[PDB]
Amino acid sequence: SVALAPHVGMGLDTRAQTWMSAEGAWRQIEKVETWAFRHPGFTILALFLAHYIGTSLTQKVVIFILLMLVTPSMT
Amino acid sequence: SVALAPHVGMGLDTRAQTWMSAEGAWRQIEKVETWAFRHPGFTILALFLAHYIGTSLTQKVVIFILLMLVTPSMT
Amino acid sequence: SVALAPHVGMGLDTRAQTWMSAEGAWRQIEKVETWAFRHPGFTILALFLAHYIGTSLTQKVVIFILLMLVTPSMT
Amino acid sequence: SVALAPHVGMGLDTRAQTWMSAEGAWRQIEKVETWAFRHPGFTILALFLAHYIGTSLTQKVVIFILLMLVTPSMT
Amino acid sequence: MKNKAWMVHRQWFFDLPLPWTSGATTETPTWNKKELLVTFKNAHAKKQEVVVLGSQEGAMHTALTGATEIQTSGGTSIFAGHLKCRLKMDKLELKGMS
Amino acid sequence: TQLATLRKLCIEGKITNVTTDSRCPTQGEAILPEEQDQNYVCKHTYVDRGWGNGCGLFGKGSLVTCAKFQCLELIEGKVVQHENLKYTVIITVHTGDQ
Amino acid sequence: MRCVGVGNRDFVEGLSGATWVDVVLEHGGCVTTMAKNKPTLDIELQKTEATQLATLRKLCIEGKITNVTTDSRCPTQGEAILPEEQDQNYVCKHTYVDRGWGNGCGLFGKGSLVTCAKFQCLELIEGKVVQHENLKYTVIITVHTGDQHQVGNETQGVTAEITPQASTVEAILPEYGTLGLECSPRTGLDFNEMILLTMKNKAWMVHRQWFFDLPLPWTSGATTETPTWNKKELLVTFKNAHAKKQEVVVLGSQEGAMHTALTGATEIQTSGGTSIFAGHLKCRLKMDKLELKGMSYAMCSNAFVLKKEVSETQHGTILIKVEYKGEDAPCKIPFSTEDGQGKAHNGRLITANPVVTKKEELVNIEAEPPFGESNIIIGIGDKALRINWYKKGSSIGKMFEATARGARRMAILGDTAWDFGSVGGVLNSLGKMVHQIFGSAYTALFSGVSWIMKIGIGVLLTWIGLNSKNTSMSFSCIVIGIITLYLGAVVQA
Amino acid sequence: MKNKAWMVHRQWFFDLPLPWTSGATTETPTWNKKELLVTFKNAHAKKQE
Amino acid sequence: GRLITANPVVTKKEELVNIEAEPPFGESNIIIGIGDKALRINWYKKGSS
Ligand SMILES: *[C@@H]1O[C@H](CO)[C@@H](O[C@@H]2O[C@H](CO)[C@@H](O)[C@H](O)[C@H]2NC(C)=O)[C@H](O)[C@H]1NC(C)=O
Ligand SMILES: *[C@@H]1O[C@H](CO)[C@@H](O[C@@H]2O[C@H](CO)[C@@H](O)[C@H](O)[C@H]2NC(C)=O)[C@H](O)[C@H]1NC(C)=O
Ligand SMILES: *[C@@H]1O[C@H](CO)[C@@H](O[C@@H]2O[C@H](CO)[C@@H](O)[C@H](O)[C@H]2NC(C)=O)[C@H](O)[C@H]1NC(C)=O
Repeated sequence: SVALAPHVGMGLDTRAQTWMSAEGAWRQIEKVETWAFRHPGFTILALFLAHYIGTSLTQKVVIFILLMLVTPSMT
Repeated sequence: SVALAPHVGMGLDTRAQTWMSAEGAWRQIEKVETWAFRHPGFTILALFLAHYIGTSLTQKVVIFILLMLVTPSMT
Repeated sequence: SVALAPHVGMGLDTRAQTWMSAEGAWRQIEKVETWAFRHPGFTILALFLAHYIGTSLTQKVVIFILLMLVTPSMT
Repeated sequence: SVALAPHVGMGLDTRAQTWMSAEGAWRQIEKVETWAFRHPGFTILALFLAHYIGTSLTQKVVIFILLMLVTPSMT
Repeated sequence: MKNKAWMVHRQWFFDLPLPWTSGATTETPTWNKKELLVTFKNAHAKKQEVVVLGSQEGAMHTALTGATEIQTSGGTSIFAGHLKCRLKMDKLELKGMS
Repeated sequence: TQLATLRKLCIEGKITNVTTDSRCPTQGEAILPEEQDQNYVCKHTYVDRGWGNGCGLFGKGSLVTCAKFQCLELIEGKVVQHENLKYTVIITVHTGDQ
Repeated sequence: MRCVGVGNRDFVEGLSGATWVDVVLEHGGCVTTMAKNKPTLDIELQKTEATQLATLRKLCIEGKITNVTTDSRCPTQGEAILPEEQDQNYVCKHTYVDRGWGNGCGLFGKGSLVTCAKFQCLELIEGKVVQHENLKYTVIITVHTGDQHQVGNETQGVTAEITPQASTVEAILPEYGTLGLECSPRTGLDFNEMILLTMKNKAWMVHRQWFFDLPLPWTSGATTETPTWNKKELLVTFKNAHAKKQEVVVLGSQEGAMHTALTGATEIQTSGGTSIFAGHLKCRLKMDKLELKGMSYAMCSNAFVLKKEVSETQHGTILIKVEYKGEDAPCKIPFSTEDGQGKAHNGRLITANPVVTKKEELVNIEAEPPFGESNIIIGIGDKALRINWYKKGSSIGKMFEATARGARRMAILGDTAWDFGSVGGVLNSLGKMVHQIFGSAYTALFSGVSWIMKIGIGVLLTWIGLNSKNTSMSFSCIVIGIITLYLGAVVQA
Repeated sequence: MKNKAWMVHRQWFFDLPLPWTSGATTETPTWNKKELLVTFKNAHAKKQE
Repeated sequence: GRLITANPVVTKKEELVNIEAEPPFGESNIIIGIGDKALRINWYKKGSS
């Protein structure tokens, strides 16, 4: 839909506050947190996938974080 | 917003077509493709990040795909 | 009496709701948090004191947390 | 309440004696002593915790003092 | 919605960033979390102006994707359901056996 | 047969009665008497004040602007009591009619 | 418009040569130019308005649907056709449904079905690009004369119109000479790659390529009586139900979803003729012809009296309100800043020539005091009024504050910020060039990255740098990660 | 308080939890954060006081 | 900045004359007069060499 492609990250940055800067700064984080806390089961699956693909701890953490962020956002 | 949390992946699945099944099945993929083709520069950055974190090719591909999916969707 | 010694530690307890349980549960932690926010330099001082006395991370962490809990409360 | 956050330590010292200096100088110490006297067993518990967390004698005594100070004031 | 109902899982309708009410059929409602609609723009940090964000009808319609629709004409009639009737055919005779 | 309304979100919103109170930078948070009114929705912001704004002390001062809120349209979620359902099974006879 | 206490006033001092200073004017905040033996000026870009707008494309947000039709075919007979598919007014999709002797078909199976319905948009959004040479930059230039009423007064100043047709404008200041503005209206915000849509009485400034990528049905925007909507399938939704019949309904008003999708896009005024706020201009100030008012007056021989308590601006600058009780009305205000325990003249005026114009009139004197306790004398003789003040903070504090302010200025402005207050300079130009190259390279990489995703990538880059054995690569990754964290923490102003 | 006055640090004064209003000499004002001087207790789970 | 139209001569002084010029890739101010009455056109040519 239209809301799925916000006008963020574009090259037009000025002094004045953008439209819904304060509200739109944390909406993605809030929705990710709500989905994660409403589907706690997927946390262990993400941990499992990260652990059997990340050879080092840094790779494990990167893959786990990316899986945690992508799945609610693809919802 | 409201549209950022679609009613998908829930446990209520029946025979009848859901509301906007055909339209809503591919909206995320379409928006990811549009963002990727409108910001081709980020592709090489994602490749760079995947290559300096993925020891094996499978880890490289997983990290690259996850970075490609997450960044437009967090937009 | 003075609020410094509330009747929270006595062994007597029951099924019924205690007087001002909802507030008194988190009153002390709220005071500690607001004191910490008001005076952030003592965080640095406690970090230094814990780092120069705690050989192990357990020792340093316990000293830091105890020292950050005493000063707002012993004031 | 408001009595738990006294106006102590704020940089407004003057030559004139402050309000309730004599009492408020020692109210905290009196509270700690009366709690440590009405609940002797916590002295044993704090000695155990300090012994099993304090490698050196100075660390042991610091942990023991901090434990016997935080708990009366966290009541 | 408005003349278009849907069947939604319970815990999602409790997680919609829209201001709710008790639903007590009260004359004057008390909207909770009203900050979701109204947006407060501080402009150039010299004055604050408040405006409504607009009709959430399209965004809600989008957010309802994957949710089975339902008839609401007259009394509600839930289609898209399943039942587990067990058929006991003890007493079924045939017409023309004679 | 019968539906019990459990919670009613709203989708559109109209805003009226915009108010605003300001304080000088050091004087602290600004308060409108209408914050305690559940009808109004509002947020505190910090703006710059000075001799051009009527304040005697330069700096950033607090500011809160409270405005009325009512929802023109609403969405009306209404749970179904699990024992007021009516499953209508239609059973043909497969008689070989024309 | 003589802003003091705006908190973004951005003092600019000095002149390269031939008496001109290059400055960049932004909507939020002023610039304060105080050269030697020139009147000080508090200049800013007041508003930019587009005189005439050309509508380029008009999406629609609501939609009404009428004249629903439907044609069906038996399973093997192929695709169904309505005569109205070729009509651009109607929107429709083919679906497969089951047919049989109960549906009138003689052959069982799944048959094609198409249902075409009329479409018209009740409300529309009306994106309308701005011609880059019909702009009008209105720079308001105060004189900072020390009047009684202008301390933060936003209605007093001199107005100069800056357009690409006539960029260089000499704004005649009253009794202070003619300031020379050599401006550059063509390099501000790149309005060519912006579309400035209007919604309904609420316009916004949007980057060009995003308004072309909105999943809403558009039009040509030709002000035609009957429009031809393209990609109408985005609004209307076709539900095949239980694969036995197809029903079409409108998806509803996209106003809230579009309002959400406009987050991060700077708003804009649309009352009357459009007036673009939130812009920046690069006017270069040529102060050849700026004279002072009272250079020919004498010195005041009588005392002064404070009429309002002195206060400190967010930038450490004090303001003084004195009234001169003396008979020689045209005069000069003696002003010496005596330091603490020493008579060192360490504090300097920000009002070029503090002048009393009338006996009754009050005068506002602006002066930057030293970072320590410092008395200030406003009069002559032993009966001179002496203002005592204690400005708090240290010179290291001002250095850190200025560094952070410049970093922010470079964040919003980019390469153009190198030209702010840039009196000529040859090393400065080289820094601007290298920053241009690196900024283009960075903007190519990090375009379209979010508030949090920028911080995440910055943290990842920093971690990669810390664990990179290659010293050059490690240093590069750490340096780029730190600035990426900064940009992520400052983005979306 | 009544006939007694004190010098208190302004930040501490703003921090101390008590219901407060604009102080605009208006009879019957509205007290922000007035929940600090009321406590609601459940008689087990039957009722509210 | 080069000048494509080789010699911009005004033939009649009543018929308006048009000139084609090639500006530099940076911002450039074009002057079509002798004194301070000179018409000054500034153009910003976006691009790179
Ligand atoms: C909120 O605003 C409305 C209108 O904007 C105010 O209505 C006024 O009501 C009084 C009598 O109740 C009339 O005499 C005025 O003419 C109305 N104002 C108009 C029509 O502009 C209302 O008083 C405001 N305040 C509240 C609390 O509702
Ligand atoms: C589309 O539908 C409208 C109404 O739904 C049709 O309008 C009819 O128009 C004729 C004359 O033009 C009237 O005699 C009818 O009474 C109208 N129908 C009504 C009012 O229901 C229209 O003909 C349909 N087709 C087109 C191509 O517009
Ligand atoms: C800003 O400047 C204007 C004009 O200099 C001031 O308007 C003057 O106000 C005084 C008294 O307040 C009057 O005696 C003058 O006649 C006014 N001049 C006008 C209206 O042209 C104004 O007061 C200043 N301050 C503010 C806050 O606007």
